Amino acid sequence: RKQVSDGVAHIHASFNNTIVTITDRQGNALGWATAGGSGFRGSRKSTPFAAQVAAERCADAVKEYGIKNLEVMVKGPGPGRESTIRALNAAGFRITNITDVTPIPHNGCRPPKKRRV
Amino acid sequence: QNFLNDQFVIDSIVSAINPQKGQAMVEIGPGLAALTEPVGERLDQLTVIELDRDLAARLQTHPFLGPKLTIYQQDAMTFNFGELAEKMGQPLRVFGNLPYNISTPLMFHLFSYTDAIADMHFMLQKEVVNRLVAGPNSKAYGRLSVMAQYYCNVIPVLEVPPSAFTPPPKVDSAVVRLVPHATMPHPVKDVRVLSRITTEAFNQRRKTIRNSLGNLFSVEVLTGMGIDPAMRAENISVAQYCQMANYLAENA
Amino acid sequence: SLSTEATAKIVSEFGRDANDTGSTEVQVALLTAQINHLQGHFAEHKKDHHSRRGLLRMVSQRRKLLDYLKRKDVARYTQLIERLGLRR
Amino acid sequence: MRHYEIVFMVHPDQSEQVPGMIERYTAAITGAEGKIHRLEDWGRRQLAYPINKLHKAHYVLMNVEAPQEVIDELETTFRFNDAVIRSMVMRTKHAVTEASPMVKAK
Amino acid sequence: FCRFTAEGVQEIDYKDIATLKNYITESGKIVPSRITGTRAKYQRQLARAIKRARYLSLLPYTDRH
Amino acid sequence: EPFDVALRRFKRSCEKAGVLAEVRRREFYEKPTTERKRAKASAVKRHAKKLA
RNA sequence: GCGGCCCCCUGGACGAAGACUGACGCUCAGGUGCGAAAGCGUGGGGAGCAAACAGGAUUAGAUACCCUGGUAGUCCACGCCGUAAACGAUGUCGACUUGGAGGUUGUGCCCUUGAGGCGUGGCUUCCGGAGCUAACGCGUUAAGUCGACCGCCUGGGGAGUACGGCCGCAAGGUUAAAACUCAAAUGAAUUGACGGGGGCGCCUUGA
Ligand SMILES: [Mg+2]
Ligand SMILES: [Mg+2]
Ligand SMILES: [Mg+2]
Repeated sequence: RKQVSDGVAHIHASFNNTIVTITDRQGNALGWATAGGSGFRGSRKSTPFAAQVAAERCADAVKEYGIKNLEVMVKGPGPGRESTIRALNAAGFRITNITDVTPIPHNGCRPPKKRRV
Repeated sequence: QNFLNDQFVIDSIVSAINPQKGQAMVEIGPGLAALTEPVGERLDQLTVIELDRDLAARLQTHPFLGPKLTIYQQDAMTFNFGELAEKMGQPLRVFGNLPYNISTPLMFHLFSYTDAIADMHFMLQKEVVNRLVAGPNSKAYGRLSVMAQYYCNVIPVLEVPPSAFTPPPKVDSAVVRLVPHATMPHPVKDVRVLSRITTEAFNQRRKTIRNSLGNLFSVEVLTGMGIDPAMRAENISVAQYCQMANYLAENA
Repeated sequence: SLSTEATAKIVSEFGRDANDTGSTEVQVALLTAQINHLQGHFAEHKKDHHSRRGLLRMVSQRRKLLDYLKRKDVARYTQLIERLGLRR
Repeated sequence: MRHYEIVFMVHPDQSEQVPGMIERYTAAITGAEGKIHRLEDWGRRQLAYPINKLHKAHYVLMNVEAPQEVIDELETTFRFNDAVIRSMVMRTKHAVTEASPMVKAK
Repeated sequence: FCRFTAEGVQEIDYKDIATLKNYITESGKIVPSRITGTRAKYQRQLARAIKRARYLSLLPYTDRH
Repeated sequence: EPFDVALRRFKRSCEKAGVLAEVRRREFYEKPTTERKRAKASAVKRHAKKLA
């Protein structure tokens, strides 16, 4: 059993799913949760509620590893950003850096074709 | 989906079929009573598959027809025509009309039974029929017409205007007949080699066969077979295609 | 597309004086020198069609000027094409 | 001849040989009978993002009027000399002698 | 407009990071000319300058780098 | 520094960055003719307001 | 058609102010060359994307629409093809003929400077007068007023199809009929339907 505290939190949100993972300052994963592992499937898997629940599951995993400090970064286009990070405010940490780190290309390679719908 | 409407061409099709006893006849897709009746009439008794169980009830309860046919109610692509050929004493005459998404499957299932089928007689859309009979050097030619002409001799019976159909389509369509060769004029070591040679070639039909079949064979193999590798895939007869198939199979 | 000094050498050769520019002789000479130079460009830059559109304009402009001078005075024409070696 | 700006940056841990670099390149300029109108250093200076995983690298400017040939020599000398981590050469309109804003801030 | 036109009339610029900072987002993107009030001539010069300044890590490309 | 005020500050920053609108529209390729048509369509759809 | 940045070579354009040549001009059948996208030829490359294909779904069926894959292709050098709603659906060149609000890029003079304010080329956008136009509209960047030459059309289908020639590696390109068949075919614009509405019996289009 290991106790450390310096914490980086990554929110990886998409219109199918939201993964959340906690890492050390090194970026080394301490533990993680998703929505789909929270148990929701199809439509429920991508909901602000499922993203809160995923954050609660990570909050439990870090209670075992580290809880004093966190630096939270957010990625992917999906819903529930606010919902999952306010769920990190549950068992609240002292955090101040927020931006997205959503990948924007400087005119990178050809995206998929549009859906015929 | 479609079925025919006008007695002139119904009568032309059922008469051109020449359906009589001394033939192991089976309908598929009996559809509207009007075109299944004359064939169930002229044959003293007739076998049939309908895919639909509700239409199979409509026709099996019809006293013209239920007493005069034996009737089956399933996807014909499940159906064991090789056993029906045994039960009918001689290889089958298989015939009719359908919604024809299933058409491409029908041909392969019929070809899975080239021994058990004596002949096939079916309506189809103008472009696919003209493809099916297409001569090697034409844009209408290609892989499915190659496999068809490999398995059988193929013969247009007659051609029908779109106003002839109950829901009339925009599209003219023809009845065609075909004959599994009594011995294959093109003997082949395997058909999967044909199927993959033809798909590779026709997946690349604009480039030279050196840049199609020569992606697998050498130019010296091709010219060794007597084939110019600078041709395009749509210059090539089924004869040299089965020669390639034999070459692939026997040199592997 | 030429240095002022190569232009100066050419106009001081083919021109009436330093006040002359654009006498037919001056024109066809500097135009010829440019055409000669650009052979080195296109000998590398084969695919530079947009540049060679200017070259085609220049050789045809040269032809037009020569033919005008030829009908205006054969002596000036012949001694000028002699000096430039034109109709090569 | 063509005026140029030549502007380049040197590894913080090779910044001590920068005078030797100014010798090597200024000798190439005057050895081409070219002339120089600015030479400047802005010291070790922090980078907006990491260059070659480094920080704080040492910045240098020249204003010059050399014949084209030797600019390609010193340019390719930058790809030979790994102490130079980047360079940019600019075919500027004029010789310019007034100090860089990077100096004039002092 | 005319005050922003004076900013163009006075100067054409590269290496003046202090003035370049007047025309960038904090995320490092170029400001559109209508928001700067400057005329398009100077917008082009500023864009060219910013691109050079990014090449030499004088300005970032993004917020992060 | 209240968490939900730092959240509002963050929300303003990502709105000013436009990143959700960018990644939304960047989801697919497009045949350049249609954004050309859409662009000029918007240009006249705008210009019609200029008239009073 | 051309869009990160720098270099190297290189084409054209516009303004300034003179100077110079001395009608050297325009147009252009044949001819010659450039010519998107797709495809081909020869040899590389292959990240992402993706005809074909393959497999899972959906549907009365679904070949579609959905998804997981995926080859050619997409990229490069060097050949070819030579077509596109390659359309401003508007040939090239020259002269003339109300205005108005912008944009962009030179330039002159005045600047009290710095802003300004008088001018003055070039390019370009939108309004619109006269005139023109079947009407729609065009309108000093004409579809107005006219001069020179070139290209092209002569009812609708049959048919840009046949055949022949040419051209192309092949695709195909190109030039190009006729029989035969019909009393139309067609452009613009008007009024009802629209209709599914949409708002509030009434104005009127998520259709
Ligand atoms: Mg290729
Ligand atoms: Mg291509
Ligand atoms: Mg033709």
